[PDB]
Amino acid sequence: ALSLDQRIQTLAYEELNKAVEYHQAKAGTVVVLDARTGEILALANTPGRNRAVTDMIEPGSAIKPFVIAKALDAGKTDLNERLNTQPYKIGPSPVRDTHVYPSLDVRGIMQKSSNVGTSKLSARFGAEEMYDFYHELGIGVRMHSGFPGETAGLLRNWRRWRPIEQATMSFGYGLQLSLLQLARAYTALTHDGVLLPLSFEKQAVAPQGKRIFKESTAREVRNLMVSVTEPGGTGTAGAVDGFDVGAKTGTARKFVNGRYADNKHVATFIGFAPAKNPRVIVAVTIDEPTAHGYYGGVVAGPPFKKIMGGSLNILGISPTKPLTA
Repeated sequence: ALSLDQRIQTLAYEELNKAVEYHQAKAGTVVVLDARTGEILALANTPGRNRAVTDMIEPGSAIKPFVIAKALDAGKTDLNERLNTQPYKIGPSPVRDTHVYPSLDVRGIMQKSSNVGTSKLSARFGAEEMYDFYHELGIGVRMHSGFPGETAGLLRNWRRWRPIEQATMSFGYGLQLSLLQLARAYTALTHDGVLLPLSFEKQAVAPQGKRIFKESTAREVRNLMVSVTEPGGTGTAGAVDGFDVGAKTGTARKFVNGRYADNKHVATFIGFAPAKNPRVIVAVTIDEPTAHGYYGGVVAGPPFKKIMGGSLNILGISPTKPLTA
């Protein structure tokens, strides 16, 4: 009794391969989950290996919602604090955003994808604490999917970390996980603070998961993530008619020839809807887009929008606001 929904799988596979063609990308992957049970509704790749489970990627900015959640959960920040987000350096390493934002509140940090803001929240925790937190999200912990070629991913031992590393981990450098592991982590935000195991089998009742955040934290973070798909956000291309969508964009520089490249990227878009009471998670990654943009929002947003809107329809979920399209 497989959890796969054939209509969603077909939609995912078609929209993924079309986006990869349109952006003249090298490859891509899509994961669709039930946001309340962790059932895997669709898993699609471009021709070749099962990259969704086999390929380790850097999460990039798709890790930031968890850093922000953890800071709010532990009371290290709140919705009122405006953080100084001026860029800075440690030795040769910069910690900088796409623009110089003099200050942002936590909403802004999410909305604009501020690396500086995220790093400062992370810096409020000790190294070992952050290491255990990344491990609790499942980073470095094998999925045991049943598929061959699956690895655990990479979480470097905290005793080894240089001063800069905790900072750069907070915007997704140096950690490695599969798209499936990353999609799994988002269940802690959608299932009210409780991380789910994921399953290829239909579930009559949500498995027991593991609490990572307070319900209230997860609820506030989901609302912050709606800012990503609204005007002002990095992810407006992923907005879905009739629904509020909480999402996060990511754009990761590819590490090639012992060097992070200036113009070779992995584009990611992960989101859930309905934002207040989510039922579906869709996670999209596009490797090396070379036409019509390279950022997560512009490249992976449009297929996210079609896969999410279509999935909501297939599952019979009612729009939460009037339609306009």
